[PDB]
Amino acid sequence: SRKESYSIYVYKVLKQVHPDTGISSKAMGIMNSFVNDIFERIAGEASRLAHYNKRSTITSREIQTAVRLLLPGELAKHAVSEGTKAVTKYTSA
Amino acid sequence: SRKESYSIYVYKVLKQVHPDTGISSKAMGIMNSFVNDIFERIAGEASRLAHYNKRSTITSREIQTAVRLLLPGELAKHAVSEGTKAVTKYTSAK
Amino acid sequence: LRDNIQGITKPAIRRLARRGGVKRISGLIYEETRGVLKVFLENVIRDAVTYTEHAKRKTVTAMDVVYALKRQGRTLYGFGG
Amino acid sequence: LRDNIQGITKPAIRRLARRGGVKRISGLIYEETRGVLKVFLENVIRDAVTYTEHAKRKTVTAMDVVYALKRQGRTLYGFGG
Amino acid sequence: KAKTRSSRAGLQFPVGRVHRLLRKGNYSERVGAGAPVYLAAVLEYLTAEILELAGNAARDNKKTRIIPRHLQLAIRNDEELNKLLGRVTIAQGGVLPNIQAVLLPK
Amino acid sequence: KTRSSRAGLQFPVGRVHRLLRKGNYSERVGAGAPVYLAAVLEYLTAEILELAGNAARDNKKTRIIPRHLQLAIRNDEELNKLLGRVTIAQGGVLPNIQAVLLPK
Amino acid sequence: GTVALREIRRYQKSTELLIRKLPFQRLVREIAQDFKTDLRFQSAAIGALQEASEAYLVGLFEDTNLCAIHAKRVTIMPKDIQLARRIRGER
Amino acid sequence: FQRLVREIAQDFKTDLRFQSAAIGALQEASEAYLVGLFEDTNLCAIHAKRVTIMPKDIQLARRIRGERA
DNA sequence: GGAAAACACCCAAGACACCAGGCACGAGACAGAAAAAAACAACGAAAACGGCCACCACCCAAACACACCAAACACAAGAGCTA
DNA sequence: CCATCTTTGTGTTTGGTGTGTTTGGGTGGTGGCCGTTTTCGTTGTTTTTTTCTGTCTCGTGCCTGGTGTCTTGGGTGTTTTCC
Repeated sequence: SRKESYSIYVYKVLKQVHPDTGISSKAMGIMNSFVNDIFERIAGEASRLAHYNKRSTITSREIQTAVRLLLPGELAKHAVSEGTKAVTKYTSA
Repeated sequence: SRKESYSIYVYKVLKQVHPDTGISSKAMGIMNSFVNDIFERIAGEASRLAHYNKRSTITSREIQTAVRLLLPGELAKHAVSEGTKAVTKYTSAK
Repeated sequence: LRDNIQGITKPAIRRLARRGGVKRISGLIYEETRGVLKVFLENVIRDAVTYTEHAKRKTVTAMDVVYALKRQGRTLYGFGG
Repeated sequence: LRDNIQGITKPAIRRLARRGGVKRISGLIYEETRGVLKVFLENVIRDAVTYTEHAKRKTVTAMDVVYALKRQGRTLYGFGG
Repeated sequence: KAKTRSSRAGLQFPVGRVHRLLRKGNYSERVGAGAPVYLAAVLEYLTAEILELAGNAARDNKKTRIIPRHLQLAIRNDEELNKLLGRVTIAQGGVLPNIQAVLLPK
Repeated sequence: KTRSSRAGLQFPVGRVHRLLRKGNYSERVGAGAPVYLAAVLEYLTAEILELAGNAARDNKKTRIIPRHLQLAIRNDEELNKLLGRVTIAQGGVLPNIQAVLLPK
Repeated sequence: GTVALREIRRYQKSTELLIRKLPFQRLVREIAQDFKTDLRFQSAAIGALQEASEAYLVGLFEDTNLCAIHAKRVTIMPKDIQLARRIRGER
Repeated sequence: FQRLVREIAQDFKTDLRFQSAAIGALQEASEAYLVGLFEDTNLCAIHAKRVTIMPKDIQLARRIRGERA
């Protein structure tokens, strides 16, 4: 049928970090579930923040603060830096 | 900008169940927080469960199933029975 | 079906304890472990069967069981979601 | 404000342990209770601070605190939640 | 005369208010008619049970004022209510009196 | 032409934007939110796949197995702190014996 | 004592399921029967139930081993089971 | 306790005013957490055939609760 | 149809439980010390509200290429036996 | 435990298409900004108060050594019941 998956993009980042390493289908499903879970957590918390401040728009800010809210330690800092760099690279292109 | 609250209805049901007992303003705040929290829990579970079945409507069935999912034990059965009684009473009138 | 929980054999409980790093096992551990497993299975199966009943289905699918364990704070990776 | 972790005095933490039904108190436990209280306060204060910073405010209100606590599965009733 | 839905269904809780909060609380584009009635009935039953047990617990304490202490007593002394409200802390509720059996002297 | 190429990302920005729009979170979604979310997802998946590839290399294996993913998750303080309440199917447990139980 | 450490090392290095499939399947069907009759079951749901129950039991046994270690013992007891369950919050 | 809360909050960003209700909520949450932890630690001490709680019971209670990794 | 594994039975060995003893360490009370608490006033950073004004995202409509299915052949490491 | 000859079944790549992502323009309002008010949060001073800190004596709870026994562990052959 038409089921969506993150297979191609995970393959791209895998060959980016490890060109000579493969991955099993069960691990592929695990990666898809992980990406979906993290997406759901961040998006739901960002929506909750938007609901708190009586706002109707999700911008980069609430996503950033959700990232700091969820991810612990250095992880969150590096994710915030990477997202900010992606945002300015998109805006300057 | 008068913030809404459930104070009057909580006082009404308390006077219904205990005519000779009053309630402190702090206990009113706790009861308001409890009612609000239960509202958010049931509404969020119903919205999720509706999103699972690709449905756009929260009906009495979704609320009933959320109540069965959340409330533990006899509380669920009593709440479901009284809710069904309320629904059929509303449907029998207009 | 009558008295089937005893089908979870004593060496199976031994292997599960060995996975957890347990060196010595008392003889009364097995019945309590069986009771705990029964309670956990009942708790998960109740929510899973409620999810099936709401959807007007007659078969329990993997997605319902995943959703139900996730609702119990026991999120499962590898079976959809 | 300089090292006021000692403000959580020994009779106070003794009272807190006493409410839990504890009869005897070791002499070395007080630093451990101060440490775990510092850790818990650190986490909740951090979450409240970033909640306030997202709201473009300079004063932490009770709503941010109750929100942060409820997000950690420690829902508090009675403060406008 | 435009009769309220609460009076039509025989409820004390406001059907219109919970309907508005469900419609405005970003769940789904459209909301069925029976859902606010059902939710208000469930909320009514729960607050009736909690307030009943709290009034009874106050009555054993020879008090006419419901305080957070009586609410905490009512919640923690009922098994299913303790199961439902497991992860909540009642402000100014205190702790139930519990002393262990082997903790006591002989 | 694609927003992913403009943002220098491999994850599909349009897919995240569509999921946010039809996911019933808010009425409107800004342009920077899907880019930020895609960047966060890519960084997290790159980190966990890097640790999984390191674990697979240490185990002399060429295909990543869910065992390797379990090892990579449990050997990282930040990742297992994030994923404390997650049980990996066919992942097993981390090998750990207590100090006092070893023989004498 | 030696074969205890051999079993610990073997099972902690292995990844296959340790609960036998058919008794667990019959147990799941027997438990689910008393909630609703004529119930069908997908195989993947049974496998997910088996994996989740095995992970939960492994975690419970690890915490129970910690409790047994606390009392200067090496043998786990039922009182360790209810101590771990009580502290973890199950009833 | 208010000074301690201000000391912890100072480490992230200064000039942060703290409403009395926020400080009271923080105090109530901290007392509830400490009372629950001491109940669990008393259970741990009772399990080890002791009536005096030790820091090792605190660490074990936090370990099994999942708060400490 | 097939075969790997639970299960009953019999010896053995060693950790748990109880007793006894000793030590040390919190508990209890008196005395001295601290500073928390309540009342009260001042200054002002900043929060809530209001009014204005504009850039940003939704909506329709047309278009084309990335991502899906079908289908093909490759090759990682699992099977048993060696050392 | 790793290693090699041989198997295999599942990972990887490639063609066709259709659906989903991309471009163009137009509208309406959500939200950014500024300015004013005024509530409340902090910071400072004084007295009563009550608790906190320190020191001395000592009662009993925690820790350690010895015995033994009974409880569990190990090996074996079989049937059976899971695959």
